[PDB]
Amino acid sequence: AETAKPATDATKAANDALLKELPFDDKTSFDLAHKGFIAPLPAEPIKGEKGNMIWDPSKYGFIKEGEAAPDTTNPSLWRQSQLINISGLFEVTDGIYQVRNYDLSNMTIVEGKDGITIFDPLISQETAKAALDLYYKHRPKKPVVAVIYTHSHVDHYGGVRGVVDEADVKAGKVKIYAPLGFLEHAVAENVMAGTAMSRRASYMYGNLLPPDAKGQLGAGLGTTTSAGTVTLIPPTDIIKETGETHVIDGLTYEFMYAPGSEAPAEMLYYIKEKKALNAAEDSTHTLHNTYSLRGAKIRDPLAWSKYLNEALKLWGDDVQVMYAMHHWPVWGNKEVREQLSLQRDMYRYINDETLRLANKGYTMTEIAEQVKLPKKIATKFSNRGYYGSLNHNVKATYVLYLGWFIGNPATLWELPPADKAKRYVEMMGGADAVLKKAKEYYDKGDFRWVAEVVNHVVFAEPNNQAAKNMQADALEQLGYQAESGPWRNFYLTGAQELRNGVQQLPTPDTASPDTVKAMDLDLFFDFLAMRLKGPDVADKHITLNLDFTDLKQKYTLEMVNGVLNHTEGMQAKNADATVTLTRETLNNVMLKQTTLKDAESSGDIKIEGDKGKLEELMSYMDNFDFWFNIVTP
Amino acid sequence: AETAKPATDATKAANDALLKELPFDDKTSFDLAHKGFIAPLPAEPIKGEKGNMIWDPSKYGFIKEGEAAPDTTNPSLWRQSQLINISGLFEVTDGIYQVRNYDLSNMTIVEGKDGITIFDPLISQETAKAALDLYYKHRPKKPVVAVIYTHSHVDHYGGVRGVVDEADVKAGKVKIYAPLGFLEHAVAENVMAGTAMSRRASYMYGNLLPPDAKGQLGAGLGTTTSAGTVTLIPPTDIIKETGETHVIDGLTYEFMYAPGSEAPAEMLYYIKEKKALNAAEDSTHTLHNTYSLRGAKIRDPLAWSKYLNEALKLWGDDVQVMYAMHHWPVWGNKEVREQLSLQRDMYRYINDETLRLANKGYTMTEIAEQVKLPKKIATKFSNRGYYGSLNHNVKATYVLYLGWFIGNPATLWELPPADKAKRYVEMMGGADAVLKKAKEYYDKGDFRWVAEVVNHVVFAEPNNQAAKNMQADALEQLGYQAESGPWRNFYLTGAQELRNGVQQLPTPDTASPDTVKAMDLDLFFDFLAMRLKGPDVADKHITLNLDFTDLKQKYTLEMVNGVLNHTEGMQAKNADATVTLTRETLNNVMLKQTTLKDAESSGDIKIEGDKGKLEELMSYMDNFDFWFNIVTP
Ligand SMILES: [Mg+2]
Ligand SMILES: [Mg+2]
Ligand SMILES: [Zn+2]
Ligand SMILES: [Zn+2]
Repeated sequence: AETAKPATDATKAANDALLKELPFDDKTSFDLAHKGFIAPLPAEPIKGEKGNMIWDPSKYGFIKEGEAAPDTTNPSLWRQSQLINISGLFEVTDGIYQVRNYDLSNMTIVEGKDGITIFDPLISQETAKAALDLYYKHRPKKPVVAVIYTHSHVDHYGGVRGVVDEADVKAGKVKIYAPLGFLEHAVAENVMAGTAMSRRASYMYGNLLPPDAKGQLGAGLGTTTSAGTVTLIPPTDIIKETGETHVIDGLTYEFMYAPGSEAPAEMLYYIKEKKALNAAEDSTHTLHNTYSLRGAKIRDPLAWSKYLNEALKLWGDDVQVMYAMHHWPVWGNKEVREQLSLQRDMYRYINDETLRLANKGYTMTEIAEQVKLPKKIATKFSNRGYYGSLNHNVKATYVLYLGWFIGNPATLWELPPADKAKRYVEMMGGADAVLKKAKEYYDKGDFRWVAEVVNHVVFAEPNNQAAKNMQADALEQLGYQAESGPWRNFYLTGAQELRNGVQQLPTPDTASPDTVKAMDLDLFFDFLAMRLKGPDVADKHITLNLDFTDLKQKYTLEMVNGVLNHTEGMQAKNADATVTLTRETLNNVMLKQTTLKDAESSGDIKIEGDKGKLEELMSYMDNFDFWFNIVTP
Repeated sequence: AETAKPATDATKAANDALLKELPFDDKTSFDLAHKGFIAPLPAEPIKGEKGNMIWDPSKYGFIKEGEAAPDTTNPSLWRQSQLINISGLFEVTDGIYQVRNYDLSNMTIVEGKDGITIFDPLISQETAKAALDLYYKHRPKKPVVAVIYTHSHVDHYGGVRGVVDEADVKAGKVKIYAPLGFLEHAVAENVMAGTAMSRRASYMYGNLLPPDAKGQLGAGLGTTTSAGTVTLIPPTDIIKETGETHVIDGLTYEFMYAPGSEAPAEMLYYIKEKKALNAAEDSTHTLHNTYSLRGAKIRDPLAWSKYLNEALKLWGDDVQVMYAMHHWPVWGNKEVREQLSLQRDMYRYINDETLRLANKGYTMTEIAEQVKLPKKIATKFSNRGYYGSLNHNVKATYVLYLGWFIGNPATLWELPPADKAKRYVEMMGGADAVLKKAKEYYDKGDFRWVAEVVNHVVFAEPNNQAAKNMQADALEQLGYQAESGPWRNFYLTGAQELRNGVQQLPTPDTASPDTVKAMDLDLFFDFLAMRLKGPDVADKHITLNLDFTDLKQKYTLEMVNGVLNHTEGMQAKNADATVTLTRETLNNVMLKQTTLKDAESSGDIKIEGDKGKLEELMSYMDNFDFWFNIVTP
């Protein structure tokens, strides 16, 4: 089995060119990333109760500040990887602390009148607990009086039970603040397309790669994701509009409601006494994703720009420090305004130039080839595509406005990848001839082309290892050149799977107990409907009446024409069966705590009518192999 | 120039195979389309002042009921084309009338206590006026007391000035009802990606083609769009929620708010006293567009399915007739329930099967190749893809959840069309070799392949007329096979432009006066920003303070880093200029009814400071040529 190759001369030249374009002599990022350092993270890796690795703080130890970029790494991404590994407890300003790099995200702690308020308690309960214990090792041991979730992604709420006990939330001693839409979007994320998204995420975050100079370097936005217990306590206080002001633990918070920017539900806020702005995840030290390669709904760069502009309008004159839920802070009114201004301009440029070029008749990939950020934006390291990339953001923006079809009817009804591949290979003279021609292009450094054309040989002949080896070599050079962590990881993971095959592993975790319980029945029934093997059951008809005795809510589920419909507040006259149960019992079955059959046996699920129909319906539900092929058919 | 070819044997076989799958002996569609006929449309074509054609009622006269489908037409689309040409004034039920095929859409008239209420007054004021005149020739001359726009597309409001005088709306004599988000979306649709959308629409609606058996047949949803004066009066009353009920002219309307279905702003409603359901454009006698090839944001088929399911829940037991804003009604409670139920199932099937296959690892085009509607749905003519197609809807649904990128990094950074074209052609032995090889595939009927591969020769060598001729022949055979009107039109227009070149004809110089007047300043300034030639002005900086005296509002415009930002409620300190004006004055400059220089000279635009900086900003704005290339670079 083939292994990683050296960087080609073409790769070295491409990376070296970046040294002239970017000001690597400027070390400002490092000063800011080290500023306010209090204490390092514990060296001991965090392990779960079951012995699983949750967080290894030395994972990317090979990446050291002061060490030159290996020639198999983009030097800008190497610089960023050094920066994101600067870890520990930091002071941002008087009374505001952050723990950085104990997870993908930062945890923030604000000292108020009587206690502390926690922002965005990481992905895992275990990392959040460790981050809070670190804070308490150095700062006074005062109670948590409030938690804020800045937005609806898992790395900003997942560890909540590690910092607060829900008994205190219920008793009114601790309030949890979140933007309008938080709960619905947090819970629904990774449900409907969860297997596709998580398998794609295994490429994105480089989880399958070795951490080394020819492997993964980190995700640009943070190093990687923890792998512990995801928890969720529903918020008690909802922020619904910008201008909203609340006193929390004696400090005055003014909010900006920012839906549809980086996340569906998101908010930024200013603490007036500290002249300190929380930019959430809308301004960090990278160009971010207006579209994530993991696979997600495409975001609106214009809305994002306008939120940054509104932040300037509201706080620009007064702000003294800006911090965010990833990366390090920026200090000084002038400096804060510059970051906000350049990033505002950057997201607007993506929007407006994509639209202008589309109105001129350019199509998706042509527009992405042309759009280049102005020098004043592009020469700041904070605006480089370490997580997002300009190219895939621009493509996504064309799709946001005009969809997938580029208008040329030659592209309306193309054959699928494996089918077109066979025809391409045939017309180019066969697999051997394609590889020989592709080699010439490779030696000229045209790896973008080699990766496209050799992909046809692979999809036509997936057992051709010579083809897979060459495709891997091409992807790998592109990986070596990639400034985006996610780009590098997609390329290098593709190369690895082509050389070695897909490694057979456990499906990872699926849905946390808290997440499942917070899921409304509408979402649950849509998820079951997604799993239905429609073509297998198109001629069949099952109607079930469900009665949830605790909720006093009734539903009709109707499997008909190969789909599963649901309706709240109805009961069918002619149902095959009536199913009576509590919501708790349903959660128990979905969390695989009891089987459907045992729930029926025990009487927790009572059935009137055809006793077999619920089991029958469930027997038509698909199951997904997590490790589906990506770089081969 | 080459011209249209006969149908090949492969095309005849593909079309003939459809006769075995669909019940062509069922004439229900025709019975329903003829039911309630009162009077025909006037035979004389509607012409504008310059004798421009606005509406020719004989345009598709060659398509006659009872006449066999020509072998260059899909027999299912031929059937639908006969149906949509059934024209005139019709009674739906007591007090509800429609005028059908005086435009792409229907106009509906409902008789109430004291007057009439008009729904969806067509595209052009001239067709809407003629439609109302026809009604008034056969029913009592009673005043219009209300207008309803069911959704935010131009064929459902554009002729409004033909049915009501805006003076009567201002007087409070006529109310105009619309769904929440109507005005924002209607104006944005006309404006932001307007050149791209309008040029793509020239393909979609077959406007450039001759109406004959080898040319355009109609759009499936309706014949074609009128070409008269597009107008807009902003609504007075906004429907925000599904519970919502209003008594309009002595009749009770119960509304369903249906955002993100066929349009971003859409509503359905039931008139209680008449047991009559208006399905807007969410249930018609075609599979519709969850994504429009014209270019638009992708829609949510799950939401669409759920709206149809909710209509069943709310009105299913009571409803006696359902009508819509395109096509003909369905009568009878059983029959209405069946159409709603089958279409509900169809849109859910598209959503759920796409997700399930994506979760199994299938990618966009692979999924679209596999998904096939179940027999009970697919064998009803009302569910065939005459406007939408299952294939492009399924592709869009993948993109809705997962975006443009299919996960395989070989496709992450492809070369643009012209650049990859050159390389494909080189590796296939040159243009002549490709054309000779492609002919073999063509003769085997593999037109989907020929259209993809010969497209490379065209993009590599745009002046190669032999290549363009072969590409045209392949597209044309696909056009002859298409069941979707928009598909047929895209294919046949592409063929025509390849054979003949792009034929330029007069198009509008600006947006309509009513469109511009309805635009809010946020949109106005975003549209200017889109036009900014960023790369040309990246190093320049212009700041303008605006004061709108009629509004009592101030703005700052800032051109910086190649973008144009705007901020409401701010004035910058050392601005280049302060500009004082009214919205009317600003609109006239955009509409080219006045000149900026003259508006300044006359005193309508008062400027302090650098009086030429506004002129300078305008000089940097791009202009768009409508007739951009689609089938050649
Ligand atoms: Mg596959
Ligand atoms: Mg072009
Ligand atoms: Zn995050
Ligand atoms: Zn319409």
